[PDB]
Amino acid sequence: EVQLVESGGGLVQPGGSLRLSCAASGFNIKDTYIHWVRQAPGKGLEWVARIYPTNGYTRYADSVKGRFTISADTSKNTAYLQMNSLRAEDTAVYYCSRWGGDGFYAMDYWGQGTLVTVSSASTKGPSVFPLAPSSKSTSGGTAALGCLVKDYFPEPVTVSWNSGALTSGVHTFPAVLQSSGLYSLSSVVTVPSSSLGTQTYICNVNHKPSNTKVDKKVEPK
Amino acid sequence: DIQMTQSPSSLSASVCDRVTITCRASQDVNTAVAWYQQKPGKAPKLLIYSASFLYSGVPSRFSGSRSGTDFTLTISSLQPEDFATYYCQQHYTTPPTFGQGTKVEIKRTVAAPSVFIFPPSDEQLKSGTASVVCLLNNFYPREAKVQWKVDNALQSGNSQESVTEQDSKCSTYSLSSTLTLSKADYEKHKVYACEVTHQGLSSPVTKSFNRG
Repeated sequence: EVQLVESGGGLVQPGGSLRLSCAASGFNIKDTYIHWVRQAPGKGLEWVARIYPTNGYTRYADSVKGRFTISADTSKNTAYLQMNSLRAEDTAVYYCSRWGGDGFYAMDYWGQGTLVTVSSASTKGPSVFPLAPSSKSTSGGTAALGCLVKDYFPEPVTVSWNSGALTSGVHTFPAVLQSSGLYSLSSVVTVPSSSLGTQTYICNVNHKPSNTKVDKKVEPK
Repeated sequence: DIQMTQSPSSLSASVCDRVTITCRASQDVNTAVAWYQQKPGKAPKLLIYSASFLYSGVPSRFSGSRSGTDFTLTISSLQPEDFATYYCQQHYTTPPTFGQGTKVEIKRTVAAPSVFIFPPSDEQLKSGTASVVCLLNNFYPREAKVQWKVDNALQSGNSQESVTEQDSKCSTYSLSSTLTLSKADYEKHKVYACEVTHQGLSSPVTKSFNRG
């Protein structure tokens, strides 16, 4: 399938460490070059390091050198980033990408990205509180109800409405960081006034660091 | 090392409009440049390799040319699915170095919000706080203001404005304003209102509630 699946990325206290891995599916890694690129939040793409699995020859961006180390286990068909002495600069999403076998030196395939958050502050799990679509929220008819992830750290939260059954007119708002330094967002979905008392409308918030999975339904009272 | 200077950093063109993004390499790179499209909080996607070549599966709208050290991604017909950030990358040396990225937004006919007002939950009142939501849905352009006038007061402490990214079919943004209130704050007041003046409206339209 030519799939890259990242892992390792959580919260790290500054000076800390963190092992990132990239799973290889549907091709052998000895064949190509593997790369780690990070994208700081809001900022652009920055290359971090690469590796030829066959000989294990590796080059590294100077912004990390002597701190990060890139490695692979041809066995498992996997590549790793050991990141030591992290600074809040290093707070960023880390993608592994590949180089299209030989003489096609482009990044045809990339992982989903793993988020490293280089901060001392603790891992708060989220509150989930449903939304009331009263007589101040109907358009007469096609009306709106939702959820609200109230307090969490670090990013991110995977909200699923009716476990991905429900798609259309689902707006999940960027997280906004609170006076507290705790994240709050707001997940919403639009429905006709009559199907309030029809189907089960349940956003299933997941804060993955705090292994929390609260599945709160939205009632109209 | 070898730096790729990408302009412009920000853009706004309506559908089928012709779009040109330019990346200039501090040194000769030969044909060793590739162009990428990173959709909101997804990973980058290769459009163009070897400066001019079109990655299998990519639409033909997308094109790439070189002028020695000057490089151009063109989209003949800009489609709203095209809303992303677009990146150049050199790979002639190590490191590979990318452009500062071009963020493409889609001009669409003016579309006014769908203001909804929501209260703080009894399990939220139980937790011991009282946060209020004001959801402006699917509206263009971006710019607007959400004035909360609770019991007829204008409170600069609470206002928290999370906007969604341009929709990939309508190219309307959505916006959430949240009133940050410790339950103590909320216990007293009863009438609560959030007010909005937008480029889609000939009247600021308010959405308010009362506790029953």
